[PDB]
Amino acid sequence: TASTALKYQHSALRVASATLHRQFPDTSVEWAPDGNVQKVVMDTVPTFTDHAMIDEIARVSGQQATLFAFDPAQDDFIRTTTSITKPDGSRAVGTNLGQDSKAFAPIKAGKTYLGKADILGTSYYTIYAPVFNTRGDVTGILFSGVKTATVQEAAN
Repeated sequence: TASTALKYQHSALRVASATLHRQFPDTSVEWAPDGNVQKVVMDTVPTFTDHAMIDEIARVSGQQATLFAFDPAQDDFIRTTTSITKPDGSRAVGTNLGQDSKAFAPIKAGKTYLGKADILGTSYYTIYAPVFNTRGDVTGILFSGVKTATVQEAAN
């Protein structure tokens, strides 16, 4: 169900944030008293040639995951590594979040978006968490999500 899938996204973000910190030890993850992720700090979200980390996060969480980098010249976020694939089988690296995404305005305000969102034409249940640097600027996004059709096929 919708509420069940959205509630699960908190667990997927814990998987993504802890794995990110192990791959990049110079990052920082602040955890809330209840064990959920509070804040992710990464000064520079890099470009990726190897995508084993994001596929590990996808396999462990059982859904999809993405790390965005903020491009100030575009005023948009670029998928630098992701488990999401295009219809031709290629990795959806290099695509943008888009200013029309429901996660765009919350992320820009430094807020975490939890709810439905469209990703390259497909509807998902998502969580989008902003990635900060040590100066407080929003430098990226840490995302996890599952296709609504996948949630629905299990209910069907």
